[PDB]
Amino acid sequence: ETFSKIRVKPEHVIGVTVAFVIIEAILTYGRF
Amino acid sequence: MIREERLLKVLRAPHVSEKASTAMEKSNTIVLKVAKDATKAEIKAAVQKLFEVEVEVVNTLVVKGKVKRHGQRIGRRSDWKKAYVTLKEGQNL
Amino acid sequence: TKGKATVAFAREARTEVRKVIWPTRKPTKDEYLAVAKVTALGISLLGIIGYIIHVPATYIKGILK
Amino acid sequence: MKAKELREKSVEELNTELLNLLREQFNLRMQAASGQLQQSHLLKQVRRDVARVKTLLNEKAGA
Amino acid sequence: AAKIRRDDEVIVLTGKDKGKRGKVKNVLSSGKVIVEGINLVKKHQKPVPALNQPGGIVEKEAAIQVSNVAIFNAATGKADRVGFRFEDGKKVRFFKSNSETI
Amino acid sequence: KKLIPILEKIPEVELPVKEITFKEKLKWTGIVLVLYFIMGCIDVYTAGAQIPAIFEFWQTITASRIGTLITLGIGPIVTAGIIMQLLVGSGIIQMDLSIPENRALFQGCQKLLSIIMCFVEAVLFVGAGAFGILTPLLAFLVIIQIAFGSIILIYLDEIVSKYGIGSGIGLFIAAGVSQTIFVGALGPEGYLWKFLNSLIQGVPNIEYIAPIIGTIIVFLMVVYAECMRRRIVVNYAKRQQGRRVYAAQSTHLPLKVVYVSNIPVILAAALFANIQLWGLALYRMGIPILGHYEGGRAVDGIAYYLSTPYGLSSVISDPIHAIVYMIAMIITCVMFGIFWVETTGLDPKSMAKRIKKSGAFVPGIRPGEQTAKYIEHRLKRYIPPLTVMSSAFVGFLATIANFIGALGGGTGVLLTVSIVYRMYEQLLREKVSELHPAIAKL
Repeated sequence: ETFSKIRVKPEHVIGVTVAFVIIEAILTYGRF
Repeated sequence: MIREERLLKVLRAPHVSEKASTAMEKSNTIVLKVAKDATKAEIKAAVQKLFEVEVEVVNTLVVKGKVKRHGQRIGRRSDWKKAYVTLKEGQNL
Repeated sequence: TKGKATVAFAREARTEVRKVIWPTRKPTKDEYLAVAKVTALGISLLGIIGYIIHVPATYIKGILK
Repeated sequence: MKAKELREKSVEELNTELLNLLREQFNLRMQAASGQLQQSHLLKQVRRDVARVKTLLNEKAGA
Repeated sequence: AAKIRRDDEVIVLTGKDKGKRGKVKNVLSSGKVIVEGINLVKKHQKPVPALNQPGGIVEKEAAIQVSNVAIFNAATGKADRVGFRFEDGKKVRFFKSNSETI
Repeated sequence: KKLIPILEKIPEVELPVKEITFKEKLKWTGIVLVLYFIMGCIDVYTAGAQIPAIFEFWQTITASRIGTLITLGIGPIVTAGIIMQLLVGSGIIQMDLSIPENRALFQGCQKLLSIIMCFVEAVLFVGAGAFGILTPLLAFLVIIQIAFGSIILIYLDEIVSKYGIGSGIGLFIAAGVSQTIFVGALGPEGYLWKFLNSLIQGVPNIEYIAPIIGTIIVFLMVVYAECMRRRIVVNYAKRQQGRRVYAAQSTHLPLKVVYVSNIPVILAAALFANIQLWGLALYRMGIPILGHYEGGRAVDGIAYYLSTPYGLSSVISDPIHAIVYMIAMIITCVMFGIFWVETTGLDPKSMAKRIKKSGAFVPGIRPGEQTAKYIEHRLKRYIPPLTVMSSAFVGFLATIANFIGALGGGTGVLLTVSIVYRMYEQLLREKVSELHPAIAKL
């Protein structure tokens, strides 16, 4: 198929996206 | 008393399938089960009230080659027509 | 050129074929209601799941700017 | 059994015959010849309908 | 006549179907009738021409006896002999002893 | 040689060979679905809470919500797909993708460029004054966040594309448009309630129900555009003959048409999304080359004559604008349809011949009603219109769907309805033939 060497489990990119959600949800909102 | 609607009731089926459907069932030239003696008349003038075709060649042929309809049982062939006319138009579909 | 003419022509015959697709009923509006139901059924789920999150989420983004 | 129609006169039996005997195999028994019937039952009363035309012609004397 | 009908709470007396009551959804003429849900049975769902051919032995309704049956009557579970010919624009059964359609 | 070393160093989702149940596929689609909507409801870290209006045009096609994490949406992924269809489709690069080499190099290159567009579009957005504070520190921080959320969507597409139901990119657009409607009608700014409140307020306002009505007319119009009956049986069976025994044939039909010419009009609308973006970006940070703006959107130039009229009602004030835009969109749709001939399309000739080896057998009847060749044509009459030949028509339909106007976009409704229909049936699809199939149609 695709000739990307790297293999990344979807669990990782799901959790990476949760990372960005928690980071910018509280970076922005919850100003303190 | 001058014509009859009786042979304006002539439609029984267009032929189909594999080879000979190509322009034989479409365009000019069309082949279809048409009555049983046709009439060569209200089978060219019932498409002259529908496509205005004075019909490039009105033909008939009763259709032949073996019984089936349970060909591994005994078969029955009732017999029918291919109109096998050539229409002079075919464009008002 | 003729390539424009043949493309022109194959419109007509394909539309001609819509003509004879026409009195196969295209079922009266039973066909087309079928697509309309299951499409609007689908647009409903995606939109409602987006509503339960988005409206209350801007209730919160609004109450504590 | 016993319990049908309304009887039909032979000045309008006329009109009936041009719709389920003629120009009906050009659209429904042409389209029997082009299938798609999940409404098989409709066809059976194109027959059994103009079969009453000529019953109420010979039985009732066109009445 | 027609001393029985689609209106019978039957319990069955033939083995493995007996003791299970219920209404006769629509009446068969198979010497069987179609009761809601007494009717299910094994079925290694067939592969004979035209089927899905599933992974497993389905259940399918199947309709039970009328040559060894009983109906819940007026307040009876019993049968006390049955009639037909009861009143009105109906034609209907009735029971003997309940004397009364049910 | 190519761009191989950094291409390798793009991550890619790890696809299983193990069972993914229908239950699992649906659930996986649903976790992604919720993650999408989540990112539509969290605003980017910007101290400037000020944002100067919206780009009304961009959001629909892009599947984005401006000022959120997914400001940039599926925009870049489309913008990159535009450029590959452009180059391989014109024959500027003549690639024959038949080999897994050029198939994979069409795709892997496009992914690599997808990522390039993610930041190029992110920088372009803030450059186009879409946040109104150009403090270079904070601007740099915002560009990071805007592009990364689009990167997440590249990866979330891949997840749905390998673990779920439907495509990511399809789903996200349908998601966004569906949500725009439900909220825009019934939400906390809901038009149905602005209307209903207006009724009660004693001054009935045709305006507040007016974009609601727009949507219904468009929804009905879009959905009666593949309803039709064509149907072919030449596929043969007879099994258990006798005509009340069961039946006796193999019983294929369509009834619905146009089915790979969609991705073309996605591209065509998206191209205009780029031009309105690119032109405004070039305007307030350089030279007007594509038009003159002011008031947010275009007012002049190539960019005006290519702008979309929609939003709540028809624009009849400018008839030449409508005529040029309409002609422009049609020909743009013809263009990506033809590049959907020259790079990634659909087959008829041997799709023809695919079926006849056998029909359906009792076992016992050995077909030749189907003829293995003498069928190519049947196919080549059927397909297209499925890569072209309603690309024109759809681009037309989409354009006039905007001249009426609708909420969620008249064209966005048009794409959404279609995506939803290929989707819906996928939700349903699995259940019947895992009893081993319902059969006898060959």
